[PDB]
Amino acid sequence: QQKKTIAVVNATGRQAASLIRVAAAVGHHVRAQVHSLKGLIAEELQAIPNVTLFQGPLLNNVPLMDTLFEGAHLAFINTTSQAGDEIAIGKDLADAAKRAGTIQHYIYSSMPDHSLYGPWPAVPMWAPKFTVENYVRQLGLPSTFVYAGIYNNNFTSLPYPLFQMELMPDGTFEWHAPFDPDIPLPWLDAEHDVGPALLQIFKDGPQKWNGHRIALTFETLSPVQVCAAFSRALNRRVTYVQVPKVEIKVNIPVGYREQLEAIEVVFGEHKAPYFPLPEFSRVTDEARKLWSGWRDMEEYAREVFPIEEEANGLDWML
Amino acid sequence: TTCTNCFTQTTPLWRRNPEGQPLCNACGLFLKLHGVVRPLSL
Ligand SMILES: NC(=O)c1ccc[n+]([C@@H]2O[C@H](COP(=O)([O-])OP(=O)(O)OC[C@H]3O[C@@H](n4cnc5c(N)ncnc54)[C@H](OP(=O)(O)O)[C@@H]3O)[C@@H](O)[C@H]2O)c1
Ligand SMILES: [Zn+2]
Repeated sequence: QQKKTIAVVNATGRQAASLIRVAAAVGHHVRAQVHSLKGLIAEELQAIPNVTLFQGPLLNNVPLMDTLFEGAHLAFINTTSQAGDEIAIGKDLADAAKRAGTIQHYIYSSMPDHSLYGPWPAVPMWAPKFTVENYVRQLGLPSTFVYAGIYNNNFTSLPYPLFQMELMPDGTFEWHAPFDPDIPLPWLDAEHDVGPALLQIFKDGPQKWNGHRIALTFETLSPVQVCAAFSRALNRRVTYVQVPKVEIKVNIPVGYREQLEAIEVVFGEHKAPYFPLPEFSRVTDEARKLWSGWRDMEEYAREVFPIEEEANGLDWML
Repeated sequence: TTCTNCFTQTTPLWRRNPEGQPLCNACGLFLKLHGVVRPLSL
């Protein structure tokens, strides 16, 4: 019934930002943690009426944590590797929340530890989340865990790793990745659908979702289909090319390099499932039930892709 | 048609706000469930 106060971290991130916009819009209060006020998103969120930001780091920063949870009834926690030890952080947060004693529903955004379901390696920026999940369960916090599918908007024609929808000279598009071209992958439209879904989960309470793992994915497509989709929207020739290794056309920091290396092995070498969890091995059923106004690849490719490019400074849409 | 909120032109099902005005599945659904117009980035 009544709207609550939600604590969120990494406010500028695609998952948080999505929730924040929708949460504030319907009447909820938002206490959010941002690493910096400088930035488009930052200023945007800074602008939304019932949003209160706290600028500071999460690593070894319990003071902020305590503040953030003051008067909070809900929480959507989704960290990044850019902030430091994601487990020391994810643990402190969960401790903060418990100390607050007012959290009714604590949704943590989790990811698989592939080395636990096969002879595979632990993907560097996913596996640590799984450890924090268990810790949340351990504290007994009324929680629900979400596993986000890969973002439709990771795509860009720019020289960024793994998800480059490259604009060939002849005006065609090509996507080169280690992923099998025939194997469906779990997709998700972060900006468009994370907010609405998390809202609906909160709207349901731990009475329904406590202890549950939910796959935040609204559609499954194989690389070839992804391309068939971009090709459907832009009315151009988009073709997929399976490459043994991830192409790194620019300078990237270690963590992302190691991350990609693991990805090469797990998806390229071992042809493994994005969600190696027995429960996630349709996976889109629950997600679609929670939010049925999701945005598929076709609409993304057509309606958003072009725009995002444009903003990034490109011009083939003109 | 085009959505009056997000202005998309790609949607699985078209909707009508309390004014018969054209909304997309998302915008229309969000409004219906929460009471306010779907908030858009930017
Ligand atoms: N992309 C996918 O397909 C996918 C799928 C499943 C899970 N994930 C997970 O999503 C998590 C990331 O969350 P997200 O997608 O919501 O974020 P995101 O949109 O990828 O954005 C990354 C964020 O970190 C902030 N940041 C940059 N430098 C930082 C620093 N030094 N310290 C602290 N924060 C810093 C950025 O803020 P500013 O812009 O303000 O600098 C930005 O909001 C990752 O753990 C990833 O594994 C991604
Ligand atoms: Zn719309």
